[PDB]
Amino acid sequence: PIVQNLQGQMVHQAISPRTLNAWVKVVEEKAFSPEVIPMFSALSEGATPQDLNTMLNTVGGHQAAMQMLKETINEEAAEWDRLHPVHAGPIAPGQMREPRGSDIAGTTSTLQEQIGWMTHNPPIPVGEIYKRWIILGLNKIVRMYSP
Amino acid sequence: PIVQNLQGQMVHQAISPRTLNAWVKVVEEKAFSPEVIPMFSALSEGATPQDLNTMLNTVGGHQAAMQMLKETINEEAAEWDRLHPVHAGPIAPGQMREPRGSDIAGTTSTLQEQIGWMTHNPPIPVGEIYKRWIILGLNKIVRMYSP
Amino acid sequence: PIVQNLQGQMVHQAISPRTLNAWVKVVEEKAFSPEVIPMFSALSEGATPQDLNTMLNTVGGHQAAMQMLKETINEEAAEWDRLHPVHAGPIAPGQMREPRGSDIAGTTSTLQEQIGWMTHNPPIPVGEIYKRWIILGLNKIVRMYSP
Amino acid sequence: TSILDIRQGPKEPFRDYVDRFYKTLRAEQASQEVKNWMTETLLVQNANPDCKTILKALGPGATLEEMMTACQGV
Amino acid sequence: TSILDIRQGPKEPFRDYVDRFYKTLRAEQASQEVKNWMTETLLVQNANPDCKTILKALGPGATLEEMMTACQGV
Amino acid sequence: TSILDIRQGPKEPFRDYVDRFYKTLRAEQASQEVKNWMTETLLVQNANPDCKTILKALGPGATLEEMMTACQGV
Repeated sequence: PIVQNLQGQMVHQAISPRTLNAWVKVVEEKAFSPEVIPMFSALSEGATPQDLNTMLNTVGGHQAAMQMLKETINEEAAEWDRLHPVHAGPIAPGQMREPRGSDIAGTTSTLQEQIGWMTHNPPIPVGEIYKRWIILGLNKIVRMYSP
Repeated sequence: PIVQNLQGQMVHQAISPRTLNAWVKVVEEKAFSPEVIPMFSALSEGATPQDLNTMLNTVGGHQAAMQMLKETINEEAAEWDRLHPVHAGPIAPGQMREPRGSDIAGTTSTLQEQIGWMTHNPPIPVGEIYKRWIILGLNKIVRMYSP
Repeated sequence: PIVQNLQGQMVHQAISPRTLNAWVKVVEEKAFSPEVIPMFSALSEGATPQDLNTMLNTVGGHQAAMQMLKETINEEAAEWDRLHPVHAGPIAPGQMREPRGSDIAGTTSTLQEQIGWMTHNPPIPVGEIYKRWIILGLNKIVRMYSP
Repeated sequence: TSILDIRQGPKEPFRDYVDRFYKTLRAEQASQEVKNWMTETLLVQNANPDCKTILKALGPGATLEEMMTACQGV
Repeated sequence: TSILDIRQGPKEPFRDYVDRFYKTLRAEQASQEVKNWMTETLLVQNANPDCKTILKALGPGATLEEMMTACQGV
Repeated sequence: TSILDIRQGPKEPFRDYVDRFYKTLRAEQASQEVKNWMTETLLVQNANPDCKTILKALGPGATLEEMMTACQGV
């Protein structure tokens, strides 16, 4: 995640193993139950896309759901690209590039790039955009997996 | 691993026992399952070659796989030496030596040497080169150990 | 152990209880298995002789092996004294004394003395000398305890 | 186990089968286009006659929530 | 137990035997060259007739994934 | 399970039923106004005759502690 250091700057720090394991354990115990979404939300505080793929990729089991989510993440990403067209002409030397759906999904962007966008002024909330897609896709799952 | 200190420099710090044990426990529980690779990747964040041999050497069980990996690590290392020839003439007093496959595997290099290469400017990512060999060799294993 | 403080000096800090217990648990679970040696090596990072006797003395069980090790430690120590004779004439006021096998084994030296030797410039690696004796004696044990 | 060996039981819920499929698909490393081909093809083909019948009625263009809710009573 | 005493059963999968071999090889401390000699030699020699036959057909130059997939049905 | 399928048993305490209701209501994602409509409507409707009778006597304007204490002996 990207956290504030004592000095008063935003720097990246790694997520903790008993945080990781707590994510694992939630999924083990409460599967598709709604409490998973606030839980997720708390444990995703200050998290990167990269950390969010890590969390999704480290799941075991419920592979039908994991595939449905993936496909929702790509749909929501396809929709990001649709709604926000690429911008006019070449990229400025003085500036950094606008993200695509795949940069938001973490796929085409690097960590330093993910830190550029979030730490820069104005900052862009690529975590929160992926977060809604995850929560939206979580609703899809919850609604389906209701019996 | 080599971590950033409060002062704003990169210094080596030892890996933690409940990190070690978490590595052990993953292997115990999920054996050759794919979730092992992101898991590995997270726990290998900022890690040295030396720490990576420590992690491989501390395995118990699955010795056929451990041998297949070793032999993949040496093949990938042999390939490093092939692709990158040694450089022209004697080593400069003002400079430090280029790595070989065995320095990347941690074998012929010392820790201070591993810290020289990574901390120096430009830095060389000998962890990430070994990491791909490990991940590549992990694919070999996963594909074989599929039933 | 002797660790580096934030200020940038080497100071002694005590070893942790869940480190201690992790040493205990390894021995409980994996007895004479080879994974014990890298494991030992990691948990002995920055350790004193004094801490190494603490670790050996806190073992329960496998007393035939513990005696074989002791006797290996004394043999290796006897050999240290043989190979390195005492030096010419009286000890200088400006200098501190050279170690013997028993100072390396921690027996005849005090902690402050163990910190003098390691922290001083040049430093002498009395941990690493005992460490080889431990690892050598670990090979003896492993080879015997193979069935 | 190979991806061709993944098949749906005569009493096995589709759901439990689809989970098995994307787990094994998760251990295939092929190009995405090939994996898309595997998705539309092999999944239905090794599906049981009762659900297979059901899935034929969904037609093409169908997505996983609709397949998964379609073969639920089977 | 000594490395010479490691042998493959008449019904034992090779795989379970190869695991036993690199575990015992893991408790041998000899030079790498000697351990290479042990690998190409002793492994096949104490392998069972049915797999032994199989391994003779792989020829030399063979690697562990190919040996391990070669004696799978045996 | 759908919210319409939530009903009170003939021997089931209302309390155990109301818990089931706001759990399933917890998995409905509809506008608040619709969920208010569901609250005043469906809860009483699928309540058992003995308690249903009781709840009709509370009239409208009633709150959950008063409903929950009202159908306690039933």
